[PDB]
Amino acid sequence: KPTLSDGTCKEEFTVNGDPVKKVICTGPNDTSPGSPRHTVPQCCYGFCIDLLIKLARTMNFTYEVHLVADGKFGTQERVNNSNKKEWNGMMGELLSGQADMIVAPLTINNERAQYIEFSKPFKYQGLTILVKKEIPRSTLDSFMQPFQSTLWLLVGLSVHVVAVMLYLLDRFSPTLSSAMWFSWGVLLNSGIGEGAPRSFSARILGMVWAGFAMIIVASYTANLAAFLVLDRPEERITGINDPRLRNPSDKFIYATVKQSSVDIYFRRQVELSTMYRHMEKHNYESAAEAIQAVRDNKLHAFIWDSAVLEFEASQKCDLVTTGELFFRSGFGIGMRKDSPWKQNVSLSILKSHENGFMEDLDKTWVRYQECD
Amino acid sequence: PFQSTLWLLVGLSVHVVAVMLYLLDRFSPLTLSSAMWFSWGVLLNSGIGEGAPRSFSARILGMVWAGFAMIIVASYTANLAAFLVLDRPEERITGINDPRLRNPSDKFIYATVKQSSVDIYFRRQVELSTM
Amino acid sequence: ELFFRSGFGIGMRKDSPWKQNVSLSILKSHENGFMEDLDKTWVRYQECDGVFMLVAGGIVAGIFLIFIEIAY
Amino acid sequence: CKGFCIDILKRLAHTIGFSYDLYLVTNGKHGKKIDGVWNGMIGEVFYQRADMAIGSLTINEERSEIVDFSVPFVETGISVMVARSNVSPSAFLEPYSPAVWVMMFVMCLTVVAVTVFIFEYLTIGKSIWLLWALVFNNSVPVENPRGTTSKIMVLVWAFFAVIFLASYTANLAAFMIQELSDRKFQRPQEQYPPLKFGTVPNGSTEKNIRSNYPDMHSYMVRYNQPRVEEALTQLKAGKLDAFIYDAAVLNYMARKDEGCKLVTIGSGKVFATTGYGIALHKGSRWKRPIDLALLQFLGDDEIEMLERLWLSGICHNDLDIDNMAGVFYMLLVAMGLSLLVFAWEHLVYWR
Amino acid sequence: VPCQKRIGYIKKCCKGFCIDILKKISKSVKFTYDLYLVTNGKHGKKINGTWNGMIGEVVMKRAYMAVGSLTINEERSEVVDFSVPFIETGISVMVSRSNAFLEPFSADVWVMMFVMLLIVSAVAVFVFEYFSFTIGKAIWLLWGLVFNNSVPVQNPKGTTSKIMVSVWAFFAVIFLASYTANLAAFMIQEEYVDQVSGLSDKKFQRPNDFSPPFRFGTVPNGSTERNIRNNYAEMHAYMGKFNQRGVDDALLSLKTGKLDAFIYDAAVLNYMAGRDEGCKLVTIGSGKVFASTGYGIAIQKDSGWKRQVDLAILQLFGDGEMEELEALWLTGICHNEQLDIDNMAGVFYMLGAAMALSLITFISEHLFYWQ
Ligand SMILES: O=C(O)CC(F)(F)C(=O)N1N[C@@H](c2c(-c3ccc(Cl)cc3)c3ccccc3[nH]c2=O)C[C@H]1c1ccc(Cl)cc1
Ligand SMILES: *[C@@H]1O[C@H](CO)[C@@H](O[C@@H]2O[C@H](CO)[C@@H](O)[C@H](O)[C@H]2NC(C)=O)[C@H](O)[C@H]1NC(C)=O
Ligand SMILES: *[C@@H]1O[C@H](CO)[C@@H](O)[C@H](O)[C@H]1NC(C)=O
Ligand SMILES: *[C@@H]1O[C@H](CO)[C@@H](O)[C@H](O)[C@H]1NC(C)=O
Ligand SMILES: *[C@@H]1O[C@H](CO)[C@@H](O)[C@H](O)[C@H]1NC(C)=O
Ligand SMILES: N[C@@H](CCC(=O)O)C(=O)O
Ligand SMILES: N[C@@H](CCC(=O)O)C(=O)O
Repeated sequence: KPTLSDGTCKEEFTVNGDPVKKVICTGPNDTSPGSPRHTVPQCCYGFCIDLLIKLARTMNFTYEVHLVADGKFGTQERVNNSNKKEWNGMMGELLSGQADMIVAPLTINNERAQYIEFSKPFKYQGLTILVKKEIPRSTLDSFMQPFQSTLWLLVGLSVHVVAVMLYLLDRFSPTLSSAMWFSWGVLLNSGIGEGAPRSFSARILGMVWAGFAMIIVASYTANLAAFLVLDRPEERITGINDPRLRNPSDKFIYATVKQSSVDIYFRRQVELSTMYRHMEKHNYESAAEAIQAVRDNKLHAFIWDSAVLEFEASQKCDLVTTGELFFRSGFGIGMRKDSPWKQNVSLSILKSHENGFMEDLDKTWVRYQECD
Repeated sequence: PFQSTLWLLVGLSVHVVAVMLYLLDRFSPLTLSSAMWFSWGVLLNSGIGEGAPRSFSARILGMVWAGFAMIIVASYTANLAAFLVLDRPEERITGINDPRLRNPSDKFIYATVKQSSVDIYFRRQVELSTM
Repeated sequence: ELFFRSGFGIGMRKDSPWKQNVSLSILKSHENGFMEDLDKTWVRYQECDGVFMLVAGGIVAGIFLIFIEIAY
Repeated sequence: CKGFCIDILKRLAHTIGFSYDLYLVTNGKHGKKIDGVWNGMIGEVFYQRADMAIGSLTINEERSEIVDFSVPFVETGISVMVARSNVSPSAFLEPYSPAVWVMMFVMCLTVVAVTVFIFEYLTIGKSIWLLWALVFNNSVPVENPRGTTSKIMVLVWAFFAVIFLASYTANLAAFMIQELSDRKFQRPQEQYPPLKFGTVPNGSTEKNIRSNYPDMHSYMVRYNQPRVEEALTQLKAGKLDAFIYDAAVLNYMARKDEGCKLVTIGSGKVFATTGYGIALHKGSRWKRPIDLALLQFLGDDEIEMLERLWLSGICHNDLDIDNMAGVFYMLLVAMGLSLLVFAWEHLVYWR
Repeated sequence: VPCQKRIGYIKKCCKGFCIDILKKISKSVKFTYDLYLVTNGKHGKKINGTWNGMIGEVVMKRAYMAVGSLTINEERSEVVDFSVPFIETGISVMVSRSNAFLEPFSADVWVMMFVMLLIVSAVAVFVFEYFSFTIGKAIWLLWGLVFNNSVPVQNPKGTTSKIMVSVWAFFAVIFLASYTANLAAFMIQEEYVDQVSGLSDKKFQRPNDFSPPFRFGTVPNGSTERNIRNNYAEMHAYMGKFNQRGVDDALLSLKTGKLDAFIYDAAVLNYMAGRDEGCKLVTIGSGKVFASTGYGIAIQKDSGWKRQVDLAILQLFGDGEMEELEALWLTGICHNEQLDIDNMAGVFYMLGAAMALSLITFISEHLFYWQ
């Protein structure tokens, strides 16, 4: 968040009144790739910041948090302008010397493990899929909606034919308007009807009519029950292995975050470079705008860690995640090789899990249970 | 989907309310025979019975008295509806690459024809050696 | 769902001189409708081809109630 | 170049071991006889210009005479494709078939005589009138007995009726919880309209359909769609309604279209069922090393996995007017049933 | 793989998920193995300064490695080293499965027909007033029409007087049919009431003074019990009575009724839940881990293989090999997805309350003329 007019950047209280802990966070502002970058002091807070403060007090070291020059994670990025390759982003900064510790969501994989250590993960997670949620409207129906409206005039005509000849046979063999009260009343199941038939032909006809009475209302009860049961678009992308992903159809567009770990995962695989070869052109500079693009119906699917996507889906009730996790690897504090802080840092994380400390962080920074 | 003890409370409810309704009108400024004639039927929704509530206190009796059925008659329609939603996993019809096939503990004990080719197929498949 | 798709066949020794003849005859009777005729004739169709019971007691109970009502 | 057949070729070279160069054929399509000369994928293997012909080749009788095919690995026949038609019925709504119907009619018939008998102890017309009244929500003027025993027997009629009505909602609710005819086209223009159907007439599909049904082939010359997609678009536009081609391609095309609007005739109709294969040199002597290699991939998990990678498309197969107009058939017997009663009563006194 | 057992030696064979991982690593590290079962103790418990169990052999230079069911925690990291975890594990609780007229729909509906009570009453009197019963009797029929009952009541006459009530008649049947159809939907939308919310619930924290006490227990000599004995010491004292001897014997005691809770590992209870008859047992919270600590392979202190073994494990995740192992070995059968007294007792709560409303109206007659 941007700072205040003074050096400080405002204070506020949490749900229980505890003061949120913030640290000055210097870094570039107004990124806008293609424009000059200036360094303006800001302040950062959240999950990793709270954990970082705990380690500083325990092991008695001071710090000065600063952001990254380019908003990208690590990537090998082999180029022809150099001999073989050179690291870029956060990972390169750690090896250069400008950074001693890395505290941020950063997946543990093979490529980054050949040069840096990883301590132990805070939390375990995996990849998933984010898609646009279906129509919130339930398409709730009104009266005269179920069943054909035209044939309901036939039902209206059904009593018409019964009414006309009911008393027509009451004149020849043995008023016309005096018979429809019973005929109309019985289908109302009311007490208006009072004329008990006397002729055997009408007496039989009266009773066999009664069998026609209750079927529609019971059927209409079921038809109303049909309205509250049948609702299934069956639009659920099931896992990575769904055939829709394999074929690069143009009706849907797949995208991810540039230079992230998922980009490395797909490139390394010797088979998957058949769909994302077409989705490579459709990428993004960060995960903070792909959500907006999906919300604007310019995308169909997104691939990212379940730690972030699950939080976003809960907060805004316009997206629903689907699919299943298929690549599980927790985050972790990163540091250069032969660093002496590694043994102490790993023990504190393990000791924090048993103390229940991570439970407090989860319930004040992740879980909001909104619009469930 | 019924319980005798639960059927008892509804079954005995009519008897308790039938006697109470008749004796209530004595203090107003109902014979016992009528109380067992037009009260059993209405709760059962039957045309057997005669008479209508007469006293002002008797008039207010019918509100809850009538209100019994439609709030409970639909419940059975809901109560029966629960079971048709239940189909049981008896039609599990599980097959091909299922844990049921590779569950070697006295459940399915399925067999094939000796010699043949399916015996060769299982023998060749080293992943299903236990089966 | 099927998981081993492979047809049948007539078996014979390696040096059988009739192998080339037989394959052509099967492939010539497989398209002029002969296989359909055998399919329909033999394998195709071969068609396979408390409370309510207590109503007697209820009438007796009703008769017993009728007898009691008549007596009383 | 990549796909299904190429994947098999790459796998085959691993076990056997050789060097292969692809030689895409300039001449049109697979094969055809021009009275002495073979062309296409089979013309360049009979004339000793190649050693193998991999692709979507189909086994036949003329081809197998002059070349040696391998063991088939994909099924293929003859099929027709049509569009998608525009109810979920229940005749009388059939609660438990005409079994409970016999019970209620027989039960209600016997009680009327029984109830009439007990009235003499204390009515032919009153007993029958009230009995069918209460079981059908009354709503009719019916005599109410003043006795004690009579009122009890009538009373237990209602609670049986309503639970029957509640059960009469269950079966209708049951059906919705559980939750297509191609008799046409079976005629060579013998149908009332001018029927149109066409093929891509160069391959075995024409040759097989040219020998038998000669009259159909002569009429079919009016429709010679020289493509697969071009015939597809004309089919949707209503110009054509029947397309006859391979059953391993039409099925695939009808298994990836949007809206599930294209379903082949029947439920996977196949007529000849002559599988694919690999053409050889008739003297190549590579036939044996291929058969054992190919028969392995059909064994456990190899071939049964490739088809998931390539041919795995989606959009497969899956109250109206007659549902409520099922009891209408019983309305046609309403006035007729009552008409004969008057005639029967008229002859009672007259005769 | 051959699996030697000590104490004389009797040859046995070992297989499963852990063994499959072990042989895959040996094909990329270029080393062999001489597996042997641990005889004395199991899983380790530091007593009087000396260790035992599986971890008690790596410390005293007897195995140099240990692969199996090991939970990473701080007390073992100081003595022995651990590799990168390859599976998740926490701590959970296993329980059995359990055996309101306004609960369907909501209070929104019941504020509507109240208007119809006044509206229909005024309509009949207004029509009858013009042509010229009423409050005394006519209120009975129009409210009685709401309920399809055969009560013998008068039928008002009039060529047009009863025309509108016929129109008013079919409003009820479509209303009640709608009023009963939605009820079945709530049985489709039925939820699971559950009993507890986690280890921090009052029921777990209350040994006594909470009705018949909650019967929960576990098996000692493991990480799942030492963790409890360091934060909730007062709770661990009470649960000592309900101790078991193994997972299998304790599991069957749940069905009998002697126990109704089981605090154990969060990665082996899932297998029990997914491989039981009729899936009558479900974990609390649908797989809610509490103290997330994964598994791993324990290596001897200051071992050069540590840098190589963890790298190989991370290669398996990228190569997508772990999916086949878990699908083959760690897949269950069932998946988590009868009217009673308690549910319809609340229905009678208002009817019983509405019964008393008839008694108060009786005293109104006392002051009808006196006051
Ligand atoms: O002659 C007659 O009296 C007509 C009739 F009876 F022939 C008839 O209508 N039909 N016969 C069917 C049939 C054929 C076959 C396939 C295509 C055509 Cl064009 C002609 C025939 C077939 C072809 C090769 C090998 C086996 C076959 N087995 C079979 O059953 C198929 C069926 C048919 C279905 C759809 C269309 Cl659009 C047109 C005909
Ligand atoms: C990791 O923690 C241990 C235990 O606190 C640290 O060891 C202490 O180090 C300080 C100064 O380095 C000494 O004054 C203490 O006597 C040490 N205590 C013990 C028990 O050895 C260790 O220094 C920490 N790691 C690092 C890199 O500082
Ligand atoms: C059939 O077999 C005979 C003898 O094996 C052979 O001479 C002949 O060419 C074959 N084919 C035909 C069509 O007769
Ligand atoms: C069909 O084969 C003939 C054979 O010469 C060829 O001339 C013709 O172009 C082919 N049809 C199409 C559509 O290519
Ligand atoms: C746990 O350890 C104690 C102490 O060694 C021992 O008495 C007890 O038997 C052990 N538990 C089991 C189940 O063996
Ligand atoms: N796949 C077949 C289709 C046409 C035909 O039946 O010949 C082929 O090209 O040979
Ligand atoms: N692997 C864990 C599991 C504990 C248990 O199953 O009780 C340990 O030995 O500590």
